[PDB]
Amino acid sequence: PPGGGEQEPPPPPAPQDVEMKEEAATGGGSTGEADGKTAAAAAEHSQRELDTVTLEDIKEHVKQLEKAVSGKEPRFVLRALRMLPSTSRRLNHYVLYKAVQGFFTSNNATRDFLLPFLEEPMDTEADLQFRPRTGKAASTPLLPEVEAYLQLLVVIFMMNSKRYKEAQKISDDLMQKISTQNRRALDLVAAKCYYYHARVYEFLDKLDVVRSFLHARLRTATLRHDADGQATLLNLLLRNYLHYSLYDQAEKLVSKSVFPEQANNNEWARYLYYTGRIKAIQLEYSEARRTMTNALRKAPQHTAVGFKQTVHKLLIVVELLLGEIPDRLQFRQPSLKRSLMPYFLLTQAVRTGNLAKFNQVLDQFGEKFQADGTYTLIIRLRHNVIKTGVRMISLSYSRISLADIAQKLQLDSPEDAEFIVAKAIRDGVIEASINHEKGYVQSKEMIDIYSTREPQLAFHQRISFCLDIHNMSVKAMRFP
Amino acid sequence: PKNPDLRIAQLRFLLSLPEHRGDAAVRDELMAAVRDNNMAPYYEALCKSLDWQIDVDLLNKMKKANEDELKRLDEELEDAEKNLGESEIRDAMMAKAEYLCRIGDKEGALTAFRKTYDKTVALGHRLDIVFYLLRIGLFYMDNDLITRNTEKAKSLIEEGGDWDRRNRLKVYQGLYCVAIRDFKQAAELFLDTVSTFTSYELMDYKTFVTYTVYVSMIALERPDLREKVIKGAEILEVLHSLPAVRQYLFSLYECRYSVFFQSLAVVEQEMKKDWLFAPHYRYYVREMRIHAYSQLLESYRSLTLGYMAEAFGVGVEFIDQELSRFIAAGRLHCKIDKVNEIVETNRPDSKNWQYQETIKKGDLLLNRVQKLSRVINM
Amino acid sequence: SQNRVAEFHTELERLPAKDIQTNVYIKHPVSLEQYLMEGSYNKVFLAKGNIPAESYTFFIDILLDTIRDEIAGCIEKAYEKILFTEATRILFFNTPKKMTDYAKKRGWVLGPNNYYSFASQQQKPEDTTIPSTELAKQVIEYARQLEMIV
Amino acid sequence: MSEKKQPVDWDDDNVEDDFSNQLRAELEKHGYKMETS
Amino acid sequence: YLASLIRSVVALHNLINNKIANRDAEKKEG
Repeated sequence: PPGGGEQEPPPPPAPQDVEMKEEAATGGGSTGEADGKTAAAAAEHSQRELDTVTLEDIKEHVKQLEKAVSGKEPRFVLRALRMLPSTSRRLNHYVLYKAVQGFFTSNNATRDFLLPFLEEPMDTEADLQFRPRTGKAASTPLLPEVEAYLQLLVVIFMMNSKRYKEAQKISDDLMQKISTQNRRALDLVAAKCYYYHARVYEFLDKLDVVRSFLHARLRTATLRHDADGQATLLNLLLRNYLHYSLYDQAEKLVSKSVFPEQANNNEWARYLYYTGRIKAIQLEYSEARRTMTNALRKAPQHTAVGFKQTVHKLLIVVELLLGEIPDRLQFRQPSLKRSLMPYFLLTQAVRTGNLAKFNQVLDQFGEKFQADGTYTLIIRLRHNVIKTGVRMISLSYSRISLADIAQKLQLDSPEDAEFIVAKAIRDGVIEASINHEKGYVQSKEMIDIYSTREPQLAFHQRISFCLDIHNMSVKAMRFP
Repeated sequence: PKNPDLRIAQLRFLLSLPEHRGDAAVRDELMAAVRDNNMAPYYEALCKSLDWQIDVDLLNKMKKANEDELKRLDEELEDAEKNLGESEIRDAMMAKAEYLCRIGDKEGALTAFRKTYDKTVALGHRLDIVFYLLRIGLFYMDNDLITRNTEKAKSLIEEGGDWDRRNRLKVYQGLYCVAIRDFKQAAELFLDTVSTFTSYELMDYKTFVTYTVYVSMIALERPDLREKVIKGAEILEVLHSLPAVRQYLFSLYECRYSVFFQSLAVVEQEMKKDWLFAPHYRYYVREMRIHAYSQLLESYRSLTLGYMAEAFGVGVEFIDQELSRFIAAGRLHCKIDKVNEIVETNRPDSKNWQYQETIKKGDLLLNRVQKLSRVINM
Repeated sequence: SQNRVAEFHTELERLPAKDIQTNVYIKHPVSLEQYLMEGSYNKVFLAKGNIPAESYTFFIDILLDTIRDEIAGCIEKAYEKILFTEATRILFFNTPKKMTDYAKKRGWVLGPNNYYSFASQQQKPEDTTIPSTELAKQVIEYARQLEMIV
Repeated sequence: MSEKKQPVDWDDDNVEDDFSNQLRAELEKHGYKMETS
Repeated sequence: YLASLIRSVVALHNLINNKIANRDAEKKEG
């Protein structure tokens, strides 16, 4: 009594009001922007969906007793919304269900009444006009049954409900809604379904069936137009291609669909991370590092989002092969716990010439390296150490006898030194030249001058940028 | 002083890292411990140091006698005198808290000061209490404590009473010197040399001058170094008594490099034995060596390393290896040769320098306007 | 052997443990790849005579030939004159049996020790100061986007 | 935003750039370099 | 590089003010 009766008053008040008014305002705005301003892409619909994704999902995992959030289904289960009294009475029913739940015990679902709270919800003269509301209130029950964090008696229901919602949205878009483009929401739905499939493929077989379904799903897109649809499906599919079945790489290399220019910024980071991974695994290193750094600064601004850790654990190896990382710059407070234990010991061994310590660290942390799915290091990093030494020699000296590098890089012979330096110059790490006569290695000509035709080539790019920005800005000014 | 002696802190450091040096310092460290009956700290140190000697009984009984005498005095005062604020009870518990700081651990003393700070209304007493907190925090290098109370003093109080504040323009810098960061700050605020409390303000004058010289030679080399330190008769007075330091300065200024390295070896050796400076000895030696190398490399454009082999020290291969190490790291702005031993210096023309600066400052700003425009507009 | 090194590693992802600890058959080709990633070459010819499976020489001969021709290509020489004895040191084996083959198409001479032939020197020839036709285009374009917005 | 990537598994001296153990301090190296010549 | 830039920053400033004012005038009537 002291823990259940006394803690009952505090809980009931907040979910009774704040969540209900939240979904009320969101539905009102959705109805307003679907009725007027058919170009309703720019609205609070996306902000509402993001807030529901961020805030409402985490506030609860259990079935929300005392009819606070489980009661919404028995509220909207009978909705007509044909004329003014029908919509008014459906809102009144919502209010009355909230009042009853705050006064007495309202309708409860015992892990099996959600289908009647879902079948009857689409029954009782339900309104198609709020198709987005149907989708939202059908997907929200997924996350509770998904984020129940139990994975018992809810994953199967999750899969069935997901299939129901997918079928509903496919039949809805079969009519090709006019001046509405519900896809702006559908995408999230799609992602959500993939979620449970992963959960399904975490509780059962992988997402190959999902793979076929989503090939069909992007095929039904890309035809009319694209509105944030394909931009999600592509990275979902190449996520599954690389999801513990990553051994498949050959194909996606021929995924030649253009990636849409105007996309949600958060997704561009996923796209560039996966492009970097695929580029680096097949041994191209010039483009990989630059595009991955472009990815990192694209959308990192958050309090420890989490995958920045992984991109760092990749950019360190992918640029270890070519030079030096900021040795102490990036080991700060978030990543410090992980990155430091293996990667720091590595780069420290790499700058030094200690092969035995390299083997020691490899033996110690190979399990962690394989767990991260980045075991390329032994494959190439162990046998490409001498490249760094050649780079250093390039930076310091400008005229040296190749008979000296052998004692400087412990090669013990001049001829194989000639071979390795020639290979390095052909690879383009250094542009020196060799006198094949008397053990003479010379640098290229001095830097000619920094103001002949190489500068203005950059200022042209910057003008293109600046004038483009000004035009983009001036166009979309004051719609009404 | 409020703290019994920062000297004792220096001593404990001088005895901690070297076990071999557990002979000379302890000889008077034990005397300083037994005197004043500041017993509470040394027990653990004695667990770390030499084993034990039976004196805890008498030290405990005398500390307890003083404790109870002071407590009875203060309670009788609070029962007979009924004034608050800056009244007699306040100073009685000042005596108690000061005795705790002098003798015991920091927790009880700091709690006493916490319970007495709200009692005051006079700003001078608040400044005195924050000074007590600064001294006790700097005694054990409790970083967050001093970071909080320095801001407390410098913001909440420093708008009324003045000139009793120059006692603090030398403590900001004690902190900025114990941590490697910002030698520039300490150099530019140890600029004043009218020090006040000779030993109540921690270290003695002469040590203060050696510290200002030591830091200053880094933050500014020959951008009017002379008009600040060479023309400073006030420090020329005291360094006239110390030959080593004046030899060091005038060896670097007059371009006499061999004696300069001798002196720097001496300075590095003695800086090893310190408390505030010991962590950064090895950032000093390296950032001085490189300054001298670039100072001589200027005024030449094609030098022969056989010339530095003598005009700067000895050991052709030695300067070879050092030049290699420093050039690779992006410093000692030049290039090298090996077949005929001719170090050639390259230096960007002004125009190239300005072009290189703009090419990055601009695109950095462009990236920020890019992100701004992307967040706005949906 | 057929110099598809790019598609080599991308097939090596599938094998989690049999490629290192045991199973000599997979061990051999990755080891040879590692040997040929460093400038080490003589070790390849030294270790050629150890194959765990059957002869498989039908590919090892082609691999040796491709390595030879790649190493030759790396020694790209602008100067038409190089001492042929330097090539003789390289693993070209017979003094004129294959020297004639390179001589027919490649430059230098076949074991002369004073090579004479066409040169591979390259000069930028960027003396021309006239990108005027296109640079004028660019400038007019800037004027184009300073206007025509109303 | 949550990416389902399961991220969750001393001195304020700032950046230390690159320091490598030399063992011998400058005083030792130069002190005995001079002895040779 | 020094005349285009201060021609874009002005345009962003004007856009920010416009969106602020238009949305404010919208919610004021709602």
